[PDB]
Amino acid sequence: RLEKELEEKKEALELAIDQASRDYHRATALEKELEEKKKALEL
Amino acid sequence: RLEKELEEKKEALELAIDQASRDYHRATALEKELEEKKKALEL
Amino acid sequence: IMKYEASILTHDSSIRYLQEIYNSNNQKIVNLKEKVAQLEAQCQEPCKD
Amino acid sequence: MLEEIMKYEASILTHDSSIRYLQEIYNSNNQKIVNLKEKVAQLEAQCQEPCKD
Amino acid sequence: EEIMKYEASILTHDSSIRYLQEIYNSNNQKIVNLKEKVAQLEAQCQEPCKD
Amino acid sequence: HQLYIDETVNSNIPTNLRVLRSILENLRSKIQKLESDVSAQMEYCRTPCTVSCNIPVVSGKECEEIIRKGGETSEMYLIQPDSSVKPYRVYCDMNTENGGWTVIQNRQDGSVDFGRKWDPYKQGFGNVATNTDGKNYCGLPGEYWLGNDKISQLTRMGPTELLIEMEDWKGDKVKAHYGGFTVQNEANKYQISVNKYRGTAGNALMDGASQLMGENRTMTIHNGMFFSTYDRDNDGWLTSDPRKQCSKEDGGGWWYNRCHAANPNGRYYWGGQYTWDMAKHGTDDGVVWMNWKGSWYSMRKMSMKIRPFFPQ
Amino acid sequence: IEVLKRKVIEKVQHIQLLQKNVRAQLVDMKRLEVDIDIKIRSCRGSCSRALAREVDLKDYEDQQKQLEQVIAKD
Amino acid sequence: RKVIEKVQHIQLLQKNVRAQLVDMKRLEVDIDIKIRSCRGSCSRALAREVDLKDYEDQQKQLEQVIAKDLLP
Amino acid sequence: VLKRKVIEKVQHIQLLQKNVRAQLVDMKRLEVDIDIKIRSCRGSCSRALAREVDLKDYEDQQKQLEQVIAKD
Repeated sequence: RLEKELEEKKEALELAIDQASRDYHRATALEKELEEKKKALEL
Repeated sequence: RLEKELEEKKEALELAIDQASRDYHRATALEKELEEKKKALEL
Repeated sequence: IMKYEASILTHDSSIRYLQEIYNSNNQKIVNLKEKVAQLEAQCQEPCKD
Repeated sequence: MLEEIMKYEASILTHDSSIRYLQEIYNSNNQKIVNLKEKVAQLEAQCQEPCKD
Repeated sequence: EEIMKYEASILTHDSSIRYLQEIYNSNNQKIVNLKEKVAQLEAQCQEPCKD
Repeated sequence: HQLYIDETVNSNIPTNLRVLRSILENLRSKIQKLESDVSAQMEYCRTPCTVSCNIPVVSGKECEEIIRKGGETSEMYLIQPDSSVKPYRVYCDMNTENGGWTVIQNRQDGSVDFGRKWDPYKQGFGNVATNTDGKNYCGLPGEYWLGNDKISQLTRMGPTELLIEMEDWKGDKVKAHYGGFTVQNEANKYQISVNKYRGTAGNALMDGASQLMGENRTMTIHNGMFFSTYDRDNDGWLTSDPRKQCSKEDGGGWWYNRCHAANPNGRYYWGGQYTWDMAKHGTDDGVVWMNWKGSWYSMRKMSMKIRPFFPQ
Repeated sequence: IEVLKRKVIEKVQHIQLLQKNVRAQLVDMKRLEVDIDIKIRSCRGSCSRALAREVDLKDYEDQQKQLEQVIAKD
Repeated sequence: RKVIEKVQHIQLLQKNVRAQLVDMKRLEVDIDIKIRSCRGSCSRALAREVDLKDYEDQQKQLEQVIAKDLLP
Repeated sequence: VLKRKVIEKVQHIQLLQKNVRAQLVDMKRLEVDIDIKIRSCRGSCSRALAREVDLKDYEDQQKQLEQVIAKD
């Protein structure tokens, strides 16, 4: 009791990992789009 | 308390938030390079 | 046979570029479709009496 | 139909956990801010003595 | 100069291998917690079609 | 000798973090899907599937008597082999060769869980048949296993032959006829025994793997072998370690030697080809008939039908 | 070379164990991905409806050609 | 091998081009109408024409061009 | 449960979007208070860090978080 409360609120966090994830995916999806456009441009 | 104390500070965990951050900025850079590339191109 | 493996490239650019025009137009069209919906609301009002 | 009101609890799952996270950057900032001020109290008592003669 | 980043560029790599390891340990936990959610989809799929 | 300075071992370690992160986050977004799903089904599984299986009038003792009694299309008839033996449903094939076939095991769509205990193998499990289009008789067969209590008594009535049909995922079929067939009782641990093979499949119950030899081909023979389920093990392994079990968790019940040349009660692998990493235990646990397809191929369809044997 | 070769060994052991430990978790997710698709279909014969779904295997093996193409030298 | 893989692209393309050539007709009309539909809202009205003979002249093509493929 | 669980989120984005101007301001104060206290060492220590301090950034992203409390 004394500890376990603030303890489990710290499992935050996976929120952030998922937030990282959301952001990673938003990043990579962008890289793909980019290089395609570069090639197309050159084309 | 013997063990609960140290395991808590491990969950004090920033590299997650910072990895979200390391990635957010990454993405927002790509957007801007892309928008220009989309204009590339169409021109 | 020599350039019968070279012309597949001279005629592969002319696929990825043709697909390029197309994909632009399909974007350019979905763009002019917004700009019409903005001319609809502007043509509902009866002449001003 | 219900089609609209379906990815409207699948949309506001995201918005509960974007907010539970923005209140998480902030709560880190308001703990780094305070942890930078303490290091400043130590750049203070290092700039009291005047040039050595 | 080239020994300066050669160890500050390694503190960005330390906290990456430490981050990637943080996924792995979460993934592994979300896997154990899927398997017990599956052995309950098993419980529910035994009775044959009702006549 | 201080050309012992590597900058390239900190200019390609980014590479082992592009691939190595892509991977880790692809699997976070794979557990993502496999979470929604096992919860959408969980929802569907609040209410059961339903059938209207109107019985035909024409009973019998088995599915020949019945075709000889004028019951002349394939569907589910109710039968009764013995007067003390309370009657039960079953599907009857009245179209294969010359009808009369009592179906005992069927697979077609992985719609029933076969990895079951010892008890519900003795009783039996699955759906025997189901409704179809604009009709009210169940004119299509379910996935099921009739039962060990049932298939024992049904064979110890006299001269019982046995057909085995199967399909690959390309649309090719092969038969596996066994002019004789017997299954003992519980006290005798439902011990199989078969003879008189013919067909396009390849004798795999008496002969074994047609790609294992001598002592190896000897231990892939179900003939005379006992019946074993993941919770009751009576296979050919007298190496007493429960590490050497033929029927491991989520694996089918069958007549296991050491271990198998074929297993129709194996797990239903979509697509056909399956591999080491796919199998929950590394084992070859699927719907396998080695003598035709190999060791890592699971079958699209797999039927097991019986009929008495009057000197043809 | 003792503050540098005590890292490009201490942070190379850390990566090369990790890949091996992740590879292990990549296999285990193939098992579960398949194990599930099975147990899910084994429901039609019990439940209202059945989730019409597939496994993307060409993917599981695409990024398993990697990790096995990246384990070259340390 | 390669020249066969080309047609697979060069037909998924041309079937997409007629699908776009359709909407460029449906729109050009939907536009000529929605502008006409302003004559009575806005002080000025855009004096225009619509050349359809062009669309059905390059719909005459494309199809007249869609030959066989690679089957016999 | 839709009106219930949305105006229970705009409830959150002002108990935590006014705590964003609270911390944006408090970061202007520190960014400044420190340029002061850095030079306050120019007469005590070997060197002083040659640093700039930017505000056309701090008041740029102070205008946005501002005009984003007009609409509710």
